Amino acid sequence: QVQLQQSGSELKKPGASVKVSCKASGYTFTNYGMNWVKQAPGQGLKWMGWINTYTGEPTYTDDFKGRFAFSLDTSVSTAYLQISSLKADDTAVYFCARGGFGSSYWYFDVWGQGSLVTVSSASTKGPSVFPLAPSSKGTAALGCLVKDYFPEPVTVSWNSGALTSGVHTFPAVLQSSGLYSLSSVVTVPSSSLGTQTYICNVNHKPSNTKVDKRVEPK
Amino acid sequence: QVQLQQSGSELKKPGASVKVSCKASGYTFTNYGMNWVKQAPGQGLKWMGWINTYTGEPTYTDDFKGRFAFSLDTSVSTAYLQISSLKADDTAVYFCARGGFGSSYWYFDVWGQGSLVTVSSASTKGPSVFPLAPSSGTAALGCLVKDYFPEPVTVSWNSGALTSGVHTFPAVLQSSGLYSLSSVVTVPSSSLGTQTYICNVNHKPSNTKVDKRVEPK
Amino acid sequence: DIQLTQSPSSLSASVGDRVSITCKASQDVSIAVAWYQQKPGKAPKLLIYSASYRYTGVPDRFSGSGSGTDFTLTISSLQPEDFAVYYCQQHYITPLTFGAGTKVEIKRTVAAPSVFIFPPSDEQLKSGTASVVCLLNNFYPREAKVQWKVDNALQSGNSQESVTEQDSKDSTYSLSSTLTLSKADYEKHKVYACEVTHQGLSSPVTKSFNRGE
Amino acid sequence: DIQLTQSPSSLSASVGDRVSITCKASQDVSIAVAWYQQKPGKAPKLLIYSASYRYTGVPDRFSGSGSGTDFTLTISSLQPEDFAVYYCQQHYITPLTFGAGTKVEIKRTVAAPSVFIFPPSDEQLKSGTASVVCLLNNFYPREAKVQWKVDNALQSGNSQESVTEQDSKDSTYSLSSTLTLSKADYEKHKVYACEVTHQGLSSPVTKSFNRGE
Amino acid sequence: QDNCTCPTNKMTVCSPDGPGGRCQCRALGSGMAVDCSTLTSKCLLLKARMSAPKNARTLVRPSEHALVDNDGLYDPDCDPEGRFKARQCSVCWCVNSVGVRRTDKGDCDELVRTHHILIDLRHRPTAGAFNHSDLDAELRRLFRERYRLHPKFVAAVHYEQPTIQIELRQQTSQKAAGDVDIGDAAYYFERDIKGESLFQGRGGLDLRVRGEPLQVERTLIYYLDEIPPKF
Amino acid sequence: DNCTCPTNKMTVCSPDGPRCQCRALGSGMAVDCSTLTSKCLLLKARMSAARTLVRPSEHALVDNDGLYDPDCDPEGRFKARQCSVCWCVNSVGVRRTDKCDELVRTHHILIDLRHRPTAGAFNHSDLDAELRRLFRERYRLHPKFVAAVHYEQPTIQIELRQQTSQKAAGDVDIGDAAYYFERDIKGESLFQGRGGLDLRVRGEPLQVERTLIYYLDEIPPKF
Ligand SMILES: *[C@@H]1O[C@H](CO)[C@@H](O[C@@H]2O[C@H](CO)[C@@H](O)[C@H](O)[C@H]2NC(C)=O)[C@H](O)[C@H]1NC(C)=O
Ligand SMILES: *[C@@H]1O[C@H](CO)[C@@H](O)[C@H](O)[C@H]1NC(C)=O
Ligand SMILES: OC[C@H]1O[C@H](O)[C@@H](O)[C@@H](O)[C@@H]1O
Repeated sequence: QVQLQQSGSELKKPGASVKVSCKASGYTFTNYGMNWVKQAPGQGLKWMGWINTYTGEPTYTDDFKGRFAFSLDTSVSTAYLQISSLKADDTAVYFCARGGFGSSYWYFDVWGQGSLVTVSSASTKGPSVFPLAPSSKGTAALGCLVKDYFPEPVTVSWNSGALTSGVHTFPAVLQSSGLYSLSSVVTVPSSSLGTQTYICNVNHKPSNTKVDKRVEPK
Repeated sequence: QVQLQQSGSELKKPGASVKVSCKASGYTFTNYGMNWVKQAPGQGLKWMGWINTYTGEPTYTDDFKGRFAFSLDTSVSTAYLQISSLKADDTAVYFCARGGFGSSYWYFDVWGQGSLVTVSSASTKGPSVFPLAPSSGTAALGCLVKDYFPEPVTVSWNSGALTSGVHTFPAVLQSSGLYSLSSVVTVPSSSLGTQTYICNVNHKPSNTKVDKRVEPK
Repeated sequence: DIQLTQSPSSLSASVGDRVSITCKASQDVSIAVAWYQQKPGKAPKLLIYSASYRYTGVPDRFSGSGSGTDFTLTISSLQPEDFAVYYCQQHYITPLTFGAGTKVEIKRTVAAPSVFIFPPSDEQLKSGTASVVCLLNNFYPREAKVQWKVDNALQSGNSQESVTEQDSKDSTYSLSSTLTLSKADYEKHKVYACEVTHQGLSSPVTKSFNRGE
Repeated sequence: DIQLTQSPSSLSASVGDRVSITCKASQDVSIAVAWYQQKPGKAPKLLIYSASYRYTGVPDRFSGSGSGTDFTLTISSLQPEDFAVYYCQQHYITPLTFGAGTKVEIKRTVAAPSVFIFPPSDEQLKSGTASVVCLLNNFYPREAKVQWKVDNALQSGNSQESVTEQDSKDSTYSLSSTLTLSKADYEKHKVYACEVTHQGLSSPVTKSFNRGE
Repeated sequence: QDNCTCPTNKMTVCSPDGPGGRCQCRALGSGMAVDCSTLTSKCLLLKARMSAPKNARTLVRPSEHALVDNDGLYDPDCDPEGRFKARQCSVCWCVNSVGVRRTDKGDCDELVRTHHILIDLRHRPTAGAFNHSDLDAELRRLFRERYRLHPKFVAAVHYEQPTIQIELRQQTSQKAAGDVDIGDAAYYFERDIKGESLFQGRGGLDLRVRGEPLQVERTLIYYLDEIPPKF
Repeated sequence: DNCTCPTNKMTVCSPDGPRCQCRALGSGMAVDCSTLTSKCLLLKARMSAARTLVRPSEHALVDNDGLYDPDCDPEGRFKARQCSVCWCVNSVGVRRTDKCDELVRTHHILIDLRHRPTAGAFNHSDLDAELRRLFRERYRLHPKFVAAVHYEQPTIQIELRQQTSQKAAGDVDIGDAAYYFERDIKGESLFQGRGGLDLRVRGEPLQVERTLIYYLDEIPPKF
């Protein structure tokens, strides 16, 4: 039952600090190094550095030093990642990953589940929901635009969950305003328009926003 | 926060087995040895042996071989003591205690709280409560609390209003395997005619509650 | 730092295919190269270390070869559970570094997108903003170009795209492109057009509308 | 095994006194002797190791000395929290072994016991057993002898004693001696007497009764 | 690394003062240009160690009249190819290819090759269990990856708990051009075991058998030459 | 319950005296089990003691002077001359001439240890106190014969000093203490029933990576 268990998701304002924990269990903590790996949304893995748990010494990289600090509490077999002066480009999942103390053991066999840290100056805000109405001109497409909410996630269903085939709810995009937006679309028979009703059900639990938007030909 | 936490009290019949655990926290378990120390009731300390947590190897003494076994689960930083073929003189508190891996570190700096293991063939039995009546300016009177198992009983006088001059003796284990104690109190002999004296005896294992009036005969 | 050039950045393969992914190091790294697999939302899993050593429990179809600067991860017969992102890593010297990743995706036949354009709703316009949405539905492969024209002027910098993961039933992608303008800018122009280039289309497809029709 | 001869088995002292406890090892153990304190119901606490090294956090009024076979624990100015049992231990070789312990108790002036004898109750008699109880109340020091005679015959092997810990208010002890006989044996005899010897008594004290009086 | 390093030889000074500003590292105490992708010869490494500027601070130095259980250390003479010169000296002796004295001390027609090396390691007894198969695979991996020794030159691994043995064998005729010499791998391995990596940026040897670390308590190294020593 | 020899595990013990009697392996000499055994007799034991472990060739070279089975006198000291090829040795058995009127004593020993870097802090005060405790308790060396302890992380030095005039009858010799310590550091306790050295400093278990030992004689070597 060799395991690394990390702390949960974090949401911080620019300029704030965060401390991510990585608790080892099932093995002797000071027999292994602890490595920190960043993965920004949609991006690859980046090694931030590591801490030698036997000597207590951290090693930073050029890109992660200064306002990044690796520390330990060996009495509770835990490694910590502290990031100060947070900025939006710190938004990422941070993994801890176990390795050895020399290069023939500097590959990572046991990983934490990752801790998502999101940095934003945005305040909680529920979405506005707008129809993507089916064209008046076979197969039609229609949708709901779910604009300007924070934080993630929103969920979208159609006709209270009765309509699932052909639905695509897109991943949200972060807008330059700092608010998220997504669309959910569905393709249906052209002949069903006006004889079948279409309603998108949008839930944003952080703001307790619940919208049902009928989508009709204009 | 360096600590050793042991399992609770145990009550076993002769011939049975028991396993006592000792969970370490706050330090690296495999950097220290774990020692087992016996303390029989009213007696001193006897070292049973130890287990090397780094190699896993136990070392026993001549008196604790065969039906004693030290074991470990390093994945949960726990040491265990198992005793099989239990007999009555295994009744004792068993401590685990941390030390090093050679003799210049075989003093014990951190100890568990102890686990009491009682070995008896007796069955649960509530006490009989007999008056120690004041003899026909200070009088003594009391209650004899006889033939109960297991420990403890509690005794109060006049529901806790009388505490001055009360002595409740430690229990003795009789040859029957049942325990007995007395509780006594000295009072003004002038008070025997007017003050009522009741010993309140509680033996929770048997749900026995007795209020015994103690009066001159 | 030792740079790892991992190729290809993506590949489409069928169950049963032999898949090879290469990792070129910018200097000699002995045999000190590891490979990881990562699925969505999960930590990476170690496959191979020291270029060819399988980690405990890793199936026989994964193997690794190479030394010096050129390394290869081979999946001898791709299985349904192997569509994932793979990363190489060098463990020759500190700082440890990673390749940019290879996404292994499911091959299927080419499918052109169905294309749809959506004007902003009147309700949104009241709010001071116009969002125009172009939808590309159920296409394969992923590569697609979507360009916006507003009164025939090519737009740059004012659109964002979003793409689904391969559909679990038909293995296609769907994509939206959203053009965002202020109300005032939106009402300065009449014709809104999105043009879609995709290899399943013999010619690029335009969908368009006139503001206010 | 190395035997440790620890002396005295008990001592009485006042707050502020200098207290010395010795430990004699049956062979040379270099400086490998540790000392522990133990309070009722608690684990022992390490005070001193390697004869003279004070363990972290131990008050500096505890000190240790000695080498070879003879060792001494000294408490330079005894404090109320120091009334306890002390043990020496050798840590020269396995098996690790302990001295038998020294109880450090509170000194007070001599107090003779008040002595009381209690016949068995009629209620107990009808159940088949007779317990006769002799009570020694509030005496100091602990050393006390209690002897039973039944029709002037000294009893052996049929009594059990129990003693309290020092009283929290007056630092005395109390003690009970219980003589247990079958009802049949009890009714074979008339005079029951307990005789108490204690240094606060000029002469031994007898309490007695006639059965059925 | 942001600046130049020499992964196979930390006993170097590296400058971006090479052709086109490329990195160049030179050996301390000799000045020989060093190939930082292969092991440096033992002779040149010994010269670098002897040249090392120690600051004793409060440590004391052994007296010049003090005896040791060893033959003593010295700054060796190396040939232009980095090999030990056959003769080392005002008193002189012949050495084999690993720099060990193989004649009596006097006042040397060839450099006798050391072709077999036995490394005997006793590790601290541990609860973690492993067998010969595990140990053999792991040491072969470490010799190939860390020391860049071809596994064909690891002739054998032996294990009787808690003693590990590694046998290195290598005839000159078996060496392709540029192959690492067992004498150099053995020396880097020896220094790693004593907690002094000669690498730059590769951490310690950190030997593990099942990811479980081993602590070496005692090291013995035996050198067998192509002709017997002449005492 | 049986006879043991706490200061010398290289013995066989039997209850044969008037009483436990322990005899040294490889010589049979009776051993005083309350004090350290002479290095000379311990070397004879070691040399008088393989499964799949291979033995080195008789022609193999080593980076030391070579191990040998020494000649000891009836008090267990090295005989001054050791031998075809002969040489003089000092009291720790090291050769001090080239290949013998007296046995020259080694009166100063420098022990240089390098420890593995470790997270637990300690300083010279901690090391000095602990090493002095261990040399008195484990190695039975009187306190005055540890002359100095030095520390420059991660190197520890211990200087032992014991002039002939200052060594009382029965005192443990610094040369025997140093040998027992050297073997303990290499994971071979010569004691029976005392576990390992298990060095810990301010509570931190330490791992020694490298040991060097220098011997200085009351008369200089004649080479
Ligand atoms: C080495 O560290 C020790 C332990 O922390 C220091 O000892 C403390 O020193 C101060 C000042 O002398 C005392 O008040 C403390 O009581 C000491 N504590 C202990 C546990 O000994 C010591 O000063 C340090 N020495 C140096 C030279 O840095
Ligand atoms: C050695 O142990 C490993 C791991 O438990 C096992 O797979 C292997 O078969 C063993 N080999 C031999 C030869 O016993
Ligand atoms: O091989 C490892 C094995 O060796 C011995 O048998 C003991 O020390 C065990 O505790 C240990 O697990």
